[PDB]
Amino acid sequence: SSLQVEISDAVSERDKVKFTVQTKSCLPHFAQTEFSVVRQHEEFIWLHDAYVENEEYAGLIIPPAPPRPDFEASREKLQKLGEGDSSVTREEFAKMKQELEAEYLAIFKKTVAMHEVFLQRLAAHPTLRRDHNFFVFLEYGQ
Amino acid sequence: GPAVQFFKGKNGSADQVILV
Repeated sequence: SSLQVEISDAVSERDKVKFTVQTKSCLPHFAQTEFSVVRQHEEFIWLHDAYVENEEYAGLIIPPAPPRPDFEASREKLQKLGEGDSSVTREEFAKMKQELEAEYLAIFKKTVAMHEVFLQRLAAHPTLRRDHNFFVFLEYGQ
Repeated sequence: GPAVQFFKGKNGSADQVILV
């Protein structure tokens, strides 16, 4: 009956954000008791919209969908950091690198938390935790 | 391409980013 879900790590790519979703569970439906999948932001939204649209869940409250993380400004700094070379000293590069990492770290902390909380709210809900789409979201693509 | 990896810190270690 147990279901525990969390996000262990994430990667921001040029155009995409991926979250690694970890599940520990004793529920017999799953192939394994501990497993992982990778999920882009989009798929959290698909799962949320599918809950909201499903008439079987009338009378239930669906946890709010996580916002789309915004790395746009940071990606352009990251691209420039690779390119700039031109007369940038090693000391300047190291400092630019250090501040950009801090910039990404904060964005990551917040978006991972909001994505994770969404899933944990689903896993705690006595009805929503049994949704078929949720099982697909947690397990598909081993 | 250029990417940033994020690893959540497992108690008590700190969260980490890696520029790649």
